[PDB]
Amino acid sequence: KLADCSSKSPEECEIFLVEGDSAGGSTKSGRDSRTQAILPLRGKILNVEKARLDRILNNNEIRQMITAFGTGIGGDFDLAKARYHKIVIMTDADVDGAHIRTLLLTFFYRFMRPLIEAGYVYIAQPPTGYKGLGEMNADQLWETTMNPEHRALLQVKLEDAIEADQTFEMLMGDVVENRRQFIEDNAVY
Amino acid sequence: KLADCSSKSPEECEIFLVEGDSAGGSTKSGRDSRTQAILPLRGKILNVEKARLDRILNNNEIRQMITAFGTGIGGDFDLAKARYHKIVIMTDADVDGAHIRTLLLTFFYRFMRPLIEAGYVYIAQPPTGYKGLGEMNADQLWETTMNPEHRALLQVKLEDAIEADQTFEMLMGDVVENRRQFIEDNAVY
Amino acid sequence: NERNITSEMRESFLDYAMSVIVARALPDVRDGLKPVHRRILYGLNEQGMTPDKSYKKSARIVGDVMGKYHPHGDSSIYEAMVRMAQDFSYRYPLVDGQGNFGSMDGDGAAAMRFTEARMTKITLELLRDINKDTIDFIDNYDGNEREPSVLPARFPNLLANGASGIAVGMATNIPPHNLTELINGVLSLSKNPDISIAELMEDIEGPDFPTAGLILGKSGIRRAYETGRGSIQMRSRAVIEERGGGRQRIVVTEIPFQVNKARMIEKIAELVRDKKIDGITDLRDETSLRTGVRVVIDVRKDANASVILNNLYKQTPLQTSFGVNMIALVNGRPKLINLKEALVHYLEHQKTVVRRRTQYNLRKAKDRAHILEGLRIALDHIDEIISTIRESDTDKVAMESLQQRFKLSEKQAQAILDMRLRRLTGLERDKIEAEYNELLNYISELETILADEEVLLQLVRDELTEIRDRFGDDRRTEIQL
Amino acid sequence: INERNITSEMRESFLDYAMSVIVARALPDVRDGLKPVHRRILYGLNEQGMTPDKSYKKSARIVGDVMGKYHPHGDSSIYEAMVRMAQDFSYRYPLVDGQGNFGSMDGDGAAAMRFTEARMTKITLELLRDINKDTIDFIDNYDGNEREPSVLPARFPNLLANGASGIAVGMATNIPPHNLTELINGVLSLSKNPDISIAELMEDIEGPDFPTAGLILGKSGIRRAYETGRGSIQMRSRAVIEERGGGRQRIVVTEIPFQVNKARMIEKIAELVRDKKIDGITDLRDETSLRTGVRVVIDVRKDANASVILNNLYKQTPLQTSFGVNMIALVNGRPKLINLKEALVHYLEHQKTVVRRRTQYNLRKAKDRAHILEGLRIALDHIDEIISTIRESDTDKVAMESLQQRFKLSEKQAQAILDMRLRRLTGLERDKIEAEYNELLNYISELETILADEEVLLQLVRDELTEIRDRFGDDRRTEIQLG
DNA sequence: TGTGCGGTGAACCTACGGCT
DNA sequence: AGCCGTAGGTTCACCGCACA
Ligand SMILES: O=c1ccc2ccc(F)c3c2n1C[C@H]3CN1CCC(NCc2cc3c(nn2)OCCO3)CC1
Ligand SMILES: [Mn+2]
Ligand SMILES: [Mn+2]
Repeated sequence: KLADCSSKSPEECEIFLVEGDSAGGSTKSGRDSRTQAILPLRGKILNVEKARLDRILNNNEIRQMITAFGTGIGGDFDLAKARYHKIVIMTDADVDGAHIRTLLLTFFYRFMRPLIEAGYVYIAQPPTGYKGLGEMNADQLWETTMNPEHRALLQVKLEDAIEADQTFEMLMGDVVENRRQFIEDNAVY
Repeated sequence: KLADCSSKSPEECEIFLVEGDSAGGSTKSGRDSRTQAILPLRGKILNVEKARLDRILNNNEIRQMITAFGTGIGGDFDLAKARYHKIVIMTDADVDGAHIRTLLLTFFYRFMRPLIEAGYVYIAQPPTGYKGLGEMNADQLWETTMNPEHRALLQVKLEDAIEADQTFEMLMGDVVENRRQFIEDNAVY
Repeated sequence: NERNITSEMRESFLDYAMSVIVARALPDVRDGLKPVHRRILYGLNEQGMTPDKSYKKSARIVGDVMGKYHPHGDSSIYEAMVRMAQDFSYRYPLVDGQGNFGSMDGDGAAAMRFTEARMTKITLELLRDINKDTIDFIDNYDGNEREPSVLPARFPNLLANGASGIAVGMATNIPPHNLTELINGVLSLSKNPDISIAELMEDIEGPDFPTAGLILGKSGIRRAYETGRGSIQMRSRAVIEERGGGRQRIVVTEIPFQVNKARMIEKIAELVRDKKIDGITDLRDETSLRTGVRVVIDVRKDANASVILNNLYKQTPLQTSFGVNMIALVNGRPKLINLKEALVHYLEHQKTVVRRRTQYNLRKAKDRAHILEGLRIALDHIDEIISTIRESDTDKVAMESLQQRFKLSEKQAQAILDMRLRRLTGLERDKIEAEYNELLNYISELETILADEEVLLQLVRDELTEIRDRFGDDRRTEIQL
Repeated sequence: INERNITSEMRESFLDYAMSVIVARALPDVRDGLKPVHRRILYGLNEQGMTPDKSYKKSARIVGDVMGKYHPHGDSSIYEAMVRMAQDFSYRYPLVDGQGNFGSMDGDGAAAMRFTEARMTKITLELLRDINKDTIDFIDNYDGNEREPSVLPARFPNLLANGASGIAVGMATNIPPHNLTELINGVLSLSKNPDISIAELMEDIEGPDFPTAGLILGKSGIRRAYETGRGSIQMRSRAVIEERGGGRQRIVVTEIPFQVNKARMIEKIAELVRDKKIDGITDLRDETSLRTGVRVVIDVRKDANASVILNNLYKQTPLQTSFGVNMIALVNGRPKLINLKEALVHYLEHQKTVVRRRTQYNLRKAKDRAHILEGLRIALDHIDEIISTIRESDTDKVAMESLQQRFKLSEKQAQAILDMRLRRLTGLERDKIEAEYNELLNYISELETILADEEVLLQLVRDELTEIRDRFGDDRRTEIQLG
């Protein structure tokens, strides 16, 4: 499933995570296969904050990402074995894409936390007004979102480890009420 | 995948063969579940004339038909073990449905020939003007094609074995020339 | 160029949470619809797929809805449309479908290329006068189309068909109701703003499921009507009968709402095999299109079939509870509403719709009258009218002369010029006059309605009463003490 | 209808399926070069005004209208068929304009139809040009609720230009694409010499021209194919040998053979190195980019002969693949094996028929218009009389009858006077009508002139063909090396 | 633990000719 | 061998909440 790049020097390599093959096509045609790797998934991924340890390790998409990064998870994590110095989350520019980002972020924080601390995780910024990346022409996706010259990548930074633990538990955790309260307090119509 | 009937008396029981679930849905809703079994297949079935035994015995649709009839194949074929006395081919009323009927008959002739000789194989006559059975309402399918009081079923007859052996070779066999010659000599444009 | 992980999580998840709440899983209190359902119905309306017309292709319907209004998966759109056509899911179906549309056994519908659909006669009541400026239109997802924000909904659809929705941080579960009871309830409310739940319950006895069946007690219904939350125990319609000689059987002809019949049966078989239940010698689904739902459960000779039945209620979905949780969008926001609140918001929506329609009919009537007054002047001085046009080199000069000489507006002058020669015949000249007089009475009739709030409210009552008589039916679900 | 003989059933069901595939699915028509699926697509795009000047229209809507009205088959067959016509690596002259993910040479499928949008290409307008001027025969659709075209005007030789490949029953077809400038020149020489030979035609049409460029080896295979309709043509990738540093060399491929999957070709090359069925290769990379273009790199080991490795690669991998020409196409609704001339002949006859039927249509339309104008002239000259005649009439029927007898008018002339608006009575309309009528008389004469002389009609086809050539004709892409 | 319903996402059979 | 391209067919991963 992973469409890897030419170079094997992680310092200059990057891996874009997309929603699927409809998006993956525009991505593969528009990239630089020398330094830009692409791993298309299959939509909404497993929520690690609600699922059991054994279920997570058996999940097909979860394994592909770990195999792609080559660092292992939890206690067996090793940053020196990282295959890419830039893991780029590039979901579709819609509400369901924003949700998938949170799902991936949740995954990176609970099993590959040091990857976020080292500044390896990035958030791509595709243009609004597109239902998906498969709706865009290869060139317009490259110039606006993937081209190192003109793209605005957002680096994920971890500030407070206490506030972060409370955020992921609140939004992605098994307790509904806390999540309902958050919505009530922050909702703007 | 088989949707069986209540009765276990094969003399009064019958099994309908349809192209898939879209056709199977209208069929299950309009049938008499006491004596009418339903086996939805998966579109175009393997042409046994061009395939070798290993390929045949491992095809899902072939296996389910064999399992459903309960007669066995070739030299092990036992007519006394049939679960239905009416095997009804009810493919869609289009040119591709006609082709699946030829592919089914081919299979029945090469592996369940005595089943035909006993007059156990029939041909349904759904009305034309429909792309598939799924396009018809359950009652319309029942009254015109499935209800024994009104339906017209075509019983398959074997006249000359020698000519039948040649016809199955010419049309379904691997030699394209004979098949091209047949088309030329009989095509009326 | 830098993004804090805590902020990203809070903003993106809120963005998604809000969207599902206000534009996906929760229905509006006014039309009782979700965005996908409203977009499907509107699509059928704009394409003129009315019940008098022939069945249109599901593929074209879904294809148009997706492109014009619903920027989502085609499978979601198609499956929502199919559900609206199922007489076991919708108390008052909204889609009239041709072909395979699924079963109570969980079988899906045939691929969209094979099926065809149109509106039911009742759906016309949801769309009635949607083009008479009754409801507010909004921009679609891309600025290229226009879509309704809500439907006229000339019958209380939210409570009639109910709704189920899983969102974020909340969910919804509203049961369907009998239309005759709802409208009667609405009529009482309009005559008494201070009516109580207890009194409204004299009209609305409780939920009415498309799959009939039984409800046990009035406590669960009362709790739900009062608070918006409550547990209602549903039960299958089951009888015990002889089958000879000395042996008995349990016959089921109605199952609980939303219960899969095939699934229910397997669950019974599982218990028999696992020896978790005693006395069952045979289990057959005799259901027929012709004979209706019929599930037969053979009992062992001399065993008490009444004891076996009671056990089936405890261990199988033969008895299932419906947990009411009435959350709907009120003024755009999710809210837990009681029976009265729901009826109040619907009544108030009906008043605005009828007033807006009257105001629209008035404006258009006046505009037409003005145009007719122009043509009437023209017919009275047709000779003079010709001479003015004949001596004019251009249309612009003709216009200006017509306005000048006959003291006409710009619109009146244009209408005379657009007038064809055939309009001059005996019968045609009489049509222009006949229409004008009818229109003056009409204008007067509409002004009488706007000048009195009580007359308007009475019209709302009379129009609701008309629908009750035509679409109202009998209660299906039995409520036992 | 109690019984059915198995043999009779097999023959009559099978021939029915086979006939349908042959005449209504897998084989292209010699006149417009299209299979029903594609013709129905282009027609659907035309009926909804999905022209190049208009914005892109949603793919799902396209597929859905085509499926419902003309093509009663699965949506995937329709979509994927539209997708192909939009690819510059599949169609020498694309017929569809696409926005979004529309596949790749690496075998990637297009994005789901909900994401993509499409429209007609400028060259497609030429296929549909004059379709609404009674140039081609329309027929009832599959259910009888719609009308569709049996063939398109095809103002350019589409069959040979874009070619085709189809697998039917009892037969198959494989027609390679060609250069439009070359094709039109051939058609021109043919229209000037019915006895023109194949060898003489090849002075214009040098051989196939693939959207993927590349090379062709020899002319014998090409000659055989044109002469008989069958032949084996050797396609070869464009590859060069260049230096990479330190006395080491590499092979660089910038163009591959038609219909060859790039990723799949590369994988087979990697398989040979891994299984040791070829030596001298140290690395294999695919450096293809939008900016760079197709670029496959094959690093050779220092001191190894790179030309030998290249030669082996041609023999052992699809880096050199043959195109088996088998030119079967529908001629009067029958499948027929045709040569280069016979293809050009049937196309030219289609063009002669289209342009003639067009001139005949314009002639009827003009005579009808001149007839109406005569009725309007009488009306305006005696307007007062006309107006009183209408006013004194109670119904429309009465007015029509009075107008016909009093003013010597036909039923159509009287009707057009009644449909006439009051603004048509202005002071300059009477002269405006007189001008149009005079122009029409002159125009009618010009059309009759053409239909009375076969040489003026044929020359007209030539001019319109030449016009297509100059506006859409391009340079040859595939290089033919000898030998 | 599994289900109801609008959402994100995608795969792999087969026929056919030629080479609570 | 499979693979070129129009055809017939369909299955299973995930989210979210509240009920037994
Ligand atoms: O990816 C996968 C992977 C596996 C798999 C298995 C079984 C299975 F069934 C399927 C699978 N899939 C996909 C799915 C098969 N698809 C094919 C195409 C079919 N098209 C619908 C459609 C769309 C339209 C339209 N009409 N009809 O017109 C209006 C706009 O768009 C929808 C089902
Ligand atoms: Mn997406
Ligand atoms: Mn079919």
